[PDB]
Amino acid sequence: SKDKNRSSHNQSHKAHRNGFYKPKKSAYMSTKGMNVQVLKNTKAQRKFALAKKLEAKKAA
Amino acid sequence: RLVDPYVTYGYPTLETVQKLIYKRGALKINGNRMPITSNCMIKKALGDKDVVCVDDLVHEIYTVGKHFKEVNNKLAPFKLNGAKIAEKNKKIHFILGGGFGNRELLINKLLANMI
Amino acid sequence: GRRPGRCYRLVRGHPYPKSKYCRGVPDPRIKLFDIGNRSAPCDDFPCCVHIVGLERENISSEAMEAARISINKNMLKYAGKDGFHVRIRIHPFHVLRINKMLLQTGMRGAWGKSYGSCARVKVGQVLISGRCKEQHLPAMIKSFRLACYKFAGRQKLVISNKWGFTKYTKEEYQQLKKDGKIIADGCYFKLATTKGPLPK
Amino acid sequence: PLSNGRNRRTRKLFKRPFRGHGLSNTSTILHTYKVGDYVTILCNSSIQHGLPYKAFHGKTGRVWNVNPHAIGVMVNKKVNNRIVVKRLHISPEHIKPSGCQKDFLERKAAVAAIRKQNIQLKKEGKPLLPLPAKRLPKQPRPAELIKGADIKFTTVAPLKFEELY
Amino acid sequence: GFLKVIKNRAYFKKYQTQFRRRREGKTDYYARRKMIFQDKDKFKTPKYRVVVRITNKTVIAQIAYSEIIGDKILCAAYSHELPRYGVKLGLTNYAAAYCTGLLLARRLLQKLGMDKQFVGVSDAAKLGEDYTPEEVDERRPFKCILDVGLARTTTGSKVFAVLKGMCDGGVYVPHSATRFAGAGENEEALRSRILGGHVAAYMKYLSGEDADLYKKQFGRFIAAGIAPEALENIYIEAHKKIRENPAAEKKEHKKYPTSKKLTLEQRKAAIQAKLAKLA
RNA sequence: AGGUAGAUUACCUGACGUUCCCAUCUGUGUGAACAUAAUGGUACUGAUCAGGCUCUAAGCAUCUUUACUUCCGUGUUCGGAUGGGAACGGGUGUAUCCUACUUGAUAUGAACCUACC
RNA sequence: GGGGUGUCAGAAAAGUUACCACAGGGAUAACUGGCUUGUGGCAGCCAAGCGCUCAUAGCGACGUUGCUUUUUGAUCCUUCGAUGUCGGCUCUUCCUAUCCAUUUCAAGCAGAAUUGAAAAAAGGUAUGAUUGUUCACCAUUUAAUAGGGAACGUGAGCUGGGU
RNA sequence: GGCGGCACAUCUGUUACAAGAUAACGCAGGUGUCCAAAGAUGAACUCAAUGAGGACAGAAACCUCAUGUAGAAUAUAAGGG
RNA sequence: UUCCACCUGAAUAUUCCCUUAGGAAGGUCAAAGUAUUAAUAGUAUUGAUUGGUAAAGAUAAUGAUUAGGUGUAACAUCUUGUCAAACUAUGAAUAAACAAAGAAGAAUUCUCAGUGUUAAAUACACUUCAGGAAUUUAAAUAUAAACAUACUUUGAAUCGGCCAAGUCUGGUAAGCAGGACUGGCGAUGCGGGAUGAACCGAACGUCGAGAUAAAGUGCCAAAAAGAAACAUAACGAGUACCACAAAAGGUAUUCAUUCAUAUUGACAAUAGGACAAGGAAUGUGUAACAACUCACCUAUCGAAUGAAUGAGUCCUGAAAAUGGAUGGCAUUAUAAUUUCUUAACUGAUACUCGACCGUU
Repeated sequence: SKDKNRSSHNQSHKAHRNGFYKPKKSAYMSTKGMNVQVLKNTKAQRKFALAKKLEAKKAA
Repeated sequence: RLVDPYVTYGYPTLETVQKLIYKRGALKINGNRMPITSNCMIKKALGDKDVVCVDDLVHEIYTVGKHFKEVNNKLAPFKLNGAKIAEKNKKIHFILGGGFGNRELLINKLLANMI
Repeated sequence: GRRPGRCYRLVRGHPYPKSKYCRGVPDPRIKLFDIGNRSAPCDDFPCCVHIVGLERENISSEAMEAARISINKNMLKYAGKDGFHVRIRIHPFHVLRINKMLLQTGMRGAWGKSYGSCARVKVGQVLISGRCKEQHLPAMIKSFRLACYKFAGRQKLVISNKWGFTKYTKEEYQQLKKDGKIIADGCYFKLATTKGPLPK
Repeated sequence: PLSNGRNRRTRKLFKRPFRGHGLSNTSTILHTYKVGDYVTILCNSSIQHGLPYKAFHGKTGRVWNVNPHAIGVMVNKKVNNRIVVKRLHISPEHIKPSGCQKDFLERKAAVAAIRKQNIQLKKEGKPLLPLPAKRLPKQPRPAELIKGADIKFTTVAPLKFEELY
Repeated sequence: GFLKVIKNRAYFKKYQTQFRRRREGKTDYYARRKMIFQDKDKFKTPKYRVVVRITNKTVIAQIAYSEIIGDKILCAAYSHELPRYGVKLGLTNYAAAYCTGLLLARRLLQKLGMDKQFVGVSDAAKLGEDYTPEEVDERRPFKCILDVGLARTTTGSKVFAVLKGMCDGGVYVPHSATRFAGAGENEEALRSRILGGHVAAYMKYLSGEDADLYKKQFGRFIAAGIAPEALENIYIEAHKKIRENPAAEKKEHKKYPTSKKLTLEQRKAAIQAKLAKLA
């Protein structure tokens, strides 16, 4: 009862029906694994800007 | 050239462009393939492209003007009749006496029997 | 106990030369590839004829040797010992395999064993070349036609307009020899050039 | 039937260029990579540590992170019927700056050179220059007249066959 | 006869030359690429080195940072300009190595304007101790890396005499006090070599052994009248004089053409003349 | 012109001979001390009586090599396409892409920072 | 972390049924048929030599080209809710690569007896000992006692010796 | 089908078609280990081979110079470095 | 395994399994439900690359291999002939992955902060090119794309496949076994190939009229007349896949090329000689000398002759079993084969136009 082992036949036709799904833009903007110092620098400014924005809200 | 075995083509004359548009002309309006009946419908579609009647349609296509891409895209593909396609058969190039490939100015004879 | 020639005539598969992975190869039938006046200078024999193979096929070493023997015997009879030089221009570098089957045996689980040697020739490839004098040209043509009966497929006799195994046609070799660009080398010629350090 | 080793079928891919063995340039370790740059991943088999997978060889990616010793490169990988984003960290030995935007970055500078003069010509009131014309495929050549003064004719015909032998 | 010369075209076709400077025996590219590699997240920030090369007659010190176009020298100091500071003779001693290293530090610090907060040590009493520049207020000292090239780093090697002078000059160079003229005994052994005590003890040793041997080795010292006792004091003043004016110093030079090429016209004529003579 | 550090890594290499050295570099003298080894040959240090002998560098050669260009040659091979030809084997025509080896001509380095002449 | 599952994503596991049984399978073997033709069989081309001299009356080495399905292989397309599986007896028909008889040509054809080949398949091609035998090998007789096919012709035709 | 083999977990070159993937009980081989150093680092040196010399010493003992792009070595199969 | 019409419409890869007649993850598919949407490409062009296949090479590295010079069998050295799936310097075609302006369509000027790098920074890095304000601005290859594009959820069936080939491997080979790319059949009818799952044309709602495709035009069978040739005294030829034929031989025939004799006289034939001209005189032949005859030379006679090579066609090679298959009849300066000429013709459910039904 030997059988055919493998074939790539019809595989490209199948893969192109619903064509190659591209990744979304948000996939290229991930930050995990970035430089430790650059993350430390970015977080410091974001905290500074947010705290300065919030005191303006309290003022007005 | 890549699709040569499936098409035949050539260089149209002014009369071929005139008769093709006059008899088989149609425009894609609102997703509908509406045939050309008046100059008012031409102005409504391609008026912003400085094309208002059926003669600027012919002139812009024939001379390949600055608005060819937009004017040609609005033109729906022509549905033509049948004709004696080849001398031997359409399985060989027109150079070898067949049907497909580039016919240059001899594409007009095929279109005359096809329009 | 040799299979018919129709079994190993088509060029199939990658070349399978004798190497460290292909052992137990029987020795080829043909050992001599140059016959006749092997040491005759390039100026004695101006004529040149070829056997051109018009078929893409394997040529067995057995058919090479059988053709070599017939040309050798026919030529010594006609052109003598010092009247011709015939060179075989195909070598048996391809090894054919046999799947020998002897119900006490397998059916299809096996691979070929070394069976013999052959050359993978192509269309227009020169098989055998020769050179002799003007008077002995008919001897070549007759003996070369008889040799083609030992090969398979289509062969054609070509009478080259060049010199005796050179690349120059007969008048160019004549004028290059008289100028001094041709130097005798026992059985061939050396091209004098204008390169390298000058002499003193 | 191949095996499934990490560096299978790499006899010729990982072989060094002819007469190109040994140490590499110092421009490889001195080039400055910034986030957003375009680089080409080139597996240098002379350095076995940190060798990128052979499937990324010759692919053009973008720099997404810069570390003290390695450069974060981002490439697109084709999977069953989708494309995924692969984020590698490769030492500068195995990457190389890409010229994929060489022509584009020139066209960017050419239009900015004209734009600089435009903001100055507007102050003086003179007409301002137009932006460079866009690239087009080879257009049909126009009609041209050829002088007969320095013309020479050579007949072209089929050739009589001559046997090479 | 038998040759079997392995220099045929097959040899040269597959031959791969080394790097040009390694081919010249001047660059250890394996060690160089370690000292040139700045951190990739320090974009284009120079990684300074000290190139200390000692010739047969002078000590060369240069502060360099590598670039793709080529190495760029920020500042340099030589021992052949030492006589301006009173060191007339012996420009390759352990003492002249120290002065050149010290002079380069002061010359560099003045260029950057940081010569007032970074002073290092000045008194000769504390010359033999290991000193490293430290932070002043919040400002770090100028940092450099030592590049010894193809020089063996033994205990008493002069490449660390230059490095010792820089640290005393206020420029921070990472190091350990295990390859100084001391690294054994104490600071008095290092101080004696820096002040030329080893030099001004062979002059007197040779005098007590043989007069002609004395004139052989120190012949130009008698001509200049430099007594052995004077060597110790002149190096004290040279350090003092270096620290008060290191700002470098201030034409058409006679050029000597050497051989010049032959054009394609003369080269063709030479071949034809040689061929014509043969006939 | 020379020296230091280089980047390109043979147009930079290899062999045969030639040309200067005024500074520089090199070769050169010595072994007391740091340090070194079986050996002051190397590496180390102290020095300056001599020298262009070598190195380095500049140039020479119908020099090997290497590097560009033509040619090789639209010849090898190749993507697309017959109810095209052939009993096979293999090989057209059409719309296209088009190497390599060889040979011949030219070249034998360009170029960055610092110092000194 | 280690102890380990090697059938390596990891049950704890010996045979034999000819006394056998069930669900199924032409997904798969034993017979025919079909593709192939190595092997078996038959036929050619060349011509080194054999044949007292003489390559070809008769042969034909070294090579090389085909045909056949009368051997045995190779495969697994049909048949597993079954195509009765060997031989012999009986009987008809077909092929020719002709054993005899008829007509011819050639010979190393004097006669006789033979040998090679062409036309030709309308007619003939036996009796027995041993063996189930196909085959084989013997004893005869004959003008000759040729080779094969038809589901390896032929079991609601027999027989049942073989299996 | 059984007997054989393991193509059952696995690595290298090739078949394999210059991205990736990639068959056969296709081809040539390999693994179930070995290492307190054969791991880490620093320094010094240059290997195989050949030519010419040196008491025994010779084709092979050790010493010296020159040439030497790796033709050696790198635990192992093969391929890379 | 039980009613109808309508719409969409597959599969044989990959991973794991005591797995191999079966399952689960996943791919293909349907139905529902969304989003104004940094969310288009089985394409080409231009630009910078990647690769090591075809090819190529072989005193270019590894390995194999024939011979010839020169110098000191051997070794060097210069040549020569032929090679590699597990050799390679070089290296295509077809390809792979980039870019051609989305922190949301550019750019510039001014102002400018937090951290850190830095010797220190006004350099540099990240922070919506932190942020903020003015001015300018819709430009940046071709083509196509709003019933576009991006999908989300839920779920079916399937993972025995088979065929073709300007492809490959094992095998002598197979309507054999196994693969790379694509198109098919399966799931598919229609026109043609007589017949046929896969070939060719072309994919289908019910119809009318026309131009067509493959392919055909003696009759069966709708439709063609003319032109030239190589064939055809034979079951020769006659619609690819396809249902078969080879080496070889022929004073069979047609065309082409090359050489020689070709006339003032070749070859064929007739006569004399054969000692302008004759070989110890060629064969027959006399025991041998002799005679006839041959090569050869004269005489006679007045248009081509002789040899080689190549390409077509024909004949031989060519033998199997029920009677039979260019499909049959039949054709034979064709009604066969090859090529043409003629604004000749026939013909599909495909194309055009029109009428009607349904889906969107």
